[PDB]
Amino acid sequence: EWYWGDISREEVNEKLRDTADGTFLVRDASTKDYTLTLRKGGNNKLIKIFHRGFSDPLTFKLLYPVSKDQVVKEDNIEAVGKKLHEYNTQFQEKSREYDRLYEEYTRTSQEIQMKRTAIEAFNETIKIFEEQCQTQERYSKEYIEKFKREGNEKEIQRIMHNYDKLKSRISEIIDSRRRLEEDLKKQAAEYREIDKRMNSIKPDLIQLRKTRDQYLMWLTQKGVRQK
Amino acid sequence: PPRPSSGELWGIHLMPPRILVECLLPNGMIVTLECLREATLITIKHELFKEARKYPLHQLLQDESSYIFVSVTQEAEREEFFDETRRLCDLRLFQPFLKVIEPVGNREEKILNREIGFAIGMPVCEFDMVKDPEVQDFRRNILNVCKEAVDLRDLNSPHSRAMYVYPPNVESSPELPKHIYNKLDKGQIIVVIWVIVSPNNDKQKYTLKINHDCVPEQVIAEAIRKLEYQGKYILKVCGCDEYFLEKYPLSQYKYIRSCIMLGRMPNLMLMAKESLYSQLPMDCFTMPSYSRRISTTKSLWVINSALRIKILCATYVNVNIRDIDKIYVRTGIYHGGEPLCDNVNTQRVPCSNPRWNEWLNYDIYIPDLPRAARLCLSICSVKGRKGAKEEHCPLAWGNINLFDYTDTLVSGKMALNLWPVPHGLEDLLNPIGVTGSNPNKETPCLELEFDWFSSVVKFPDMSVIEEHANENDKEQLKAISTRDPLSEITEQEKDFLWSHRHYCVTIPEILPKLLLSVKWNSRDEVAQMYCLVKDWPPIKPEQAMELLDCNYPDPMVRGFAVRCLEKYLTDDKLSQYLIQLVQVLKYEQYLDNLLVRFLLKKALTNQRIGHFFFWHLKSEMHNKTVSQRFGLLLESYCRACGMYLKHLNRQVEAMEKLINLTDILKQEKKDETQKVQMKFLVEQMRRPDFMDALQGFLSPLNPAHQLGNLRLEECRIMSSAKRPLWLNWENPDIMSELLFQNNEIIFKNGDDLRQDMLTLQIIRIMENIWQNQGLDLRMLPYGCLSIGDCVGLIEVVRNSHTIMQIQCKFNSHTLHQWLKDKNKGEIYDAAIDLFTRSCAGYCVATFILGIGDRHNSNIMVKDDGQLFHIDFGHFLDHKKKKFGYKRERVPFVLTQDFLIVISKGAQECTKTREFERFQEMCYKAYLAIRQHANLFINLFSMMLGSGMPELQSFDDIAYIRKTLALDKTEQEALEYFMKQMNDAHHGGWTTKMDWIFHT
Ligand SMILES: Cc1nc(NC(=O)N2CCC[C@H]2C(N)=O)sc1-c1ccnc(C(C)(C)C(F)(F)F)c1
Repeated sequence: EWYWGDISREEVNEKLRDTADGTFLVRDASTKDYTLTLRKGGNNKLIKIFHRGFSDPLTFKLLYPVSKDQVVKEDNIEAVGKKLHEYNTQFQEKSREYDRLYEEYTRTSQEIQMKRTAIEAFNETIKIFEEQCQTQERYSKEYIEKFKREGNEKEIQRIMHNYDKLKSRISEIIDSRRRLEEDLKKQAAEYREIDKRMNSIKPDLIQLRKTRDQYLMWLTQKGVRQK
Repeated sequence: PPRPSSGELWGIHLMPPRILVECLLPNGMIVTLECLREATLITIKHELFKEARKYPLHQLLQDESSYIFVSVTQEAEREEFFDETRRLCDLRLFQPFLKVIEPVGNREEKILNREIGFAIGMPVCEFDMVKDPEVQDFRRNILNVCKEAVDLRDLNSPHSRAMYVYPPNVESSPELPKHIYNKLDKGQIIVVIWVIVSPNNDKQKYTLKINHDCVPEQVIAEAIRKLEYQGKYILKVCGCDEYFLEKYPLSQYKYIRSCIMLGRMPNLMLMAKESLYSQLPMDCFTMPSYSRRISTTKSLWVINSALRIKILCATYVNVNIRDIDKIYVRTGIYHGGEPLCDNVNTQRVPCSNPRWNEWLNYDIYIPDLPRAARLCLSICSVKGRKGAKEEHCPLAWGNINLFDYTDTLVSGKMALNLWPVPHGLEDLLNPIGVTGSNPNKETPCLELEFDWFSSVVKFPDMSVIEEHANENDKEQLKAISTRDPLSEITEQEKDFLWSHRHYCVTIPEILPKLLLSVKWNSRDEVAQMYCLVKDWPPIKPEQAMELLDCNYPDPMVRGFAVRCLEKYLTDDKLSQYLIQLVQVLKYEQYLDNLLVRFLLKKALTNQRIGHFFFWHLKSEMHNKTVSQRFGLLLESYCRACGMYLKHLNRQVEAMEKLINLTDILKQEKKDETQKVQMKFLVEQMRRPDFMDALQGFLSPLNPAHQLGNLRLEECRIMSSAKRPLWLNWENPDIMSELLFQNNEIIFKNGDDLRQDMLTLQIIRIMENIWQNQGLDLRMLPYGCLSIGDCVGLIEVVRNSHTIMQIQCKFNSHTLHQWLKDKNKGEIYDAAIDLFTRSCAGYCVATFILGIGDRHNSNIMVKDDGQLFHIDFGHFLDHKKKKFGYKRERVPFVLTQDFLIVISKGAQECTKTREFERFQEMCYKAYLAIRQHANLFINLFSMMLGSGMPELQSFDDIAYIRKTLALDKTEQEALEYFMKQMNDAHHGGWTTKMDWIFHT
């Protein structure tokens, strides 16, 4: 049965979402008498049914109809209510788990970006320090030659001591970069695992909400009506 | 890239008092120098060159003055430090090292590029790297806007310079609402004009009784009386940097309008024109180097074939192989949020092997593709484990423009880096999302192949497009034109609107509905729509704004909207809707468009606009979806804003110090007590680098507010979990005692303030509608500004306390007794009236918007009785997903405590004449917003791509359609509001007559 009563345009959109051409359902007008919604070219077409159909004189293709699958399979209100409580409990727990997973996903994605920027800064720093070695080498050669021929042993040792200081600093910066690259490699793997966990929880969270909402709708239907 | 943190070194928030700095001399020597953390580069350089004499090859060193330092910053940039007055702790160094070099290249250009890079949070040199010709074309072409604005600023100097820096803060119309004009004594205002008499700067008081519509010059003329003089002076608001430089009626100036309204005395200050004119620096713009560099066919309508796209492979996906069955590529061809044909999927393939090599054929003829056509795609997962039931979920999405910025149809091979799926988005495709590849290349990369037609295919020229090539209905068109932007439009109405398209011109405001009636997948209908748009009469700016949202992607349609804004949008309204106008830039297909040119021009011709334009763009620089676009835009703004760049850099650096200080408290010092944290706070704040940066700058909440010296004894870390900083500065204005002496701001690092910013803006717009209709419902839309990723500023409302604070100082009468004690005798009635009026405004606004539930800690009351809400946090149907109930909540339920105040302590509160009057205020406020429903729906629609989780689709906006009962009659809508109030308060809400709604 394609007739769906007092359901909103947004409820129809959810029911016609990603459906094939020809999918339809007739509902009460959003306040005006009945609205026919037809799926055509990836869009939901609204066709009014005037009463006094939609032609010039009211002489009172639609292939697949959205019918009113029973997700709820219980006899009484007590069993339905007990099941709604179970599904709502699982839903709130899974929603809280997903929120926690999303915060860790964001934190990991942000820290990955910080580490990537720091690696580029390490690369630029190492270059500068290597350029410094090269500068020391270009100048040192002519002066080392002179002090050796002159006989100043302590002076060549001073030039050598400073060059050793420069090389040990370069080695320390290189090792700091290597350690950062390792932490990034391990965090990039942690990210993929968090993305995987979230890709598994998302479909299950959506199905759980839909079932909860269905049991809520059943309880509303069976309970005392009018407002 | 942007700085990882706001720390003084990588992995170190603060440098210790003394630090070893590795200094790299130009002779190849390395000197380790122990430096004080706050030491300037001139000091460090002098200390280094003295020490360098004790090292070999010192003879190769030129004079100390011949060199500057260079180092790697936390942005991975090699920065040359030309400004040697800067402190070591403020250099944003990656590591404690400095390299000694001789200054080379264009010094002036390098200095300005550094200043721009600092303001924007990214080095400008990163833009020169970018290979995309659209990017390089934007950087060059936008400079015409920069040039146009700067010339227009120096055109009538110094008045035009004064009008730029200090624009008139005026209302959109000089017309006075009834209740406001009646507050005047026969259309006359009593104003106090102050004069700073030199040489001892004494304050002289002059009380003037003049007409409200008296232009500033006329106000001066009267001050003289109580010839030569009238023209040599200017008026300024006492206590702030707001000036009356334009010939507007005095009452049209917001400060004066607000003074009449509040029954307050306007305190103005008269000063000489030259005293301000001299202080204005002559702004100079210079053409950048990139504007002087050597850079680096068939029609669509003749291509006789249907649309087809090949999906090759994806590098990878992050899925648990045991949880998902298959993966596939979902695609769609969109014009805005509307598909132009049915979505097409590839075949399902294993999770471990993302390879399709499939041509997807689309139900669209290539010549029928509109100009704004886009390919929207995603990699989806499918889980089919229960019955025949399947769960489809997106893994990563990406969108591309089918035509580039030069009107070229996409061809050949293309690699697209996909984006993570936004939190809460369950739709398989993301058509509202930005276009282009993810700059992060460590993401799934989808390989695509577009068709080749033995040449370059170009969208037809406008001349080609203008090919021509061919009583009760009047009431129906008037009815359709008055409906809300999200109201249902039937196919019969679409056909009806398209049939009467030439007559639609008589009712110009029908254009948005007519554009949705067009078949965008037909070149015959679009060409006809284009001819109508060209000659379409201009619509109101508030109506034109709708044509800038994600539903109207057509460049001609968007072009029409911009022209209406250029001609009719006032600076007042542009400042009011700036948040929305910055956001709709994200929907633009290209970097260069008419909207970006219009906004940049306005930002560069009015500093009030420029200030918020800069901060709204800056606040999103962390977001990679808009980072490049906003960075390029901010660069062009900073290059031409003149002297304001220096004021903005002072705000940026003060904010960075606050981010760093709060990061320390929230990270390293998290487990320490409030007492220990407070000791660290006072000590750190007293350092010269902190005192220099946090004193003497402009408030980012209001640039007319000067932040002088800090009142450290009033600064504190608040008890909340995110460690908010309560800050207090002196107002250094010479007449601060007449406005406020203390400027108090809460700095919060940790919460997303974007939703609160939007709610506070909506509240301000509602209050303005109410005032302009004779409804004095006083709201308190306090200042709130997001300055970055979950970081922002909140304006403190002084002399206000939460309900809980009042109660803890109880029974249902405590609140009323408290107000009685604060407002004794003859001022009591005014307090009750203000509480009642403010209650009514908050009751209606919160019900319409569906904000987070009110309680004693998020409701505040001022000493004078003004009630207001704080911490909005949530809005719209935020409880729908969580509990699945279909209801419109009443977040602000007026409990007995509120009813006792309104009724002045009466036994039966709801039976009073006070409550009847309160109800009437609510009813009138509600209907006034309902009448302006289009504006609010449009404001929310312009925010859909903002990334706020509670505003993701047009279906989220549907909530306001329900609270405003837009599908019902005005009478039914009022009955609905009353029923909602009666259900929430358990009766008490009445009206006059049920059948016709006549008293
Ligand atoms: C507009 C405003 N005005 C205030 N004023 C006072 O708190 N006062 C003013 C008097 C003393 C003090 C008090 N009541 O104790 S608090 C406030 C406010 C607005 C919005 N959010 C907040 C917080 C605390 C949730 C945030 F975001 F900062 F963390 C505060």
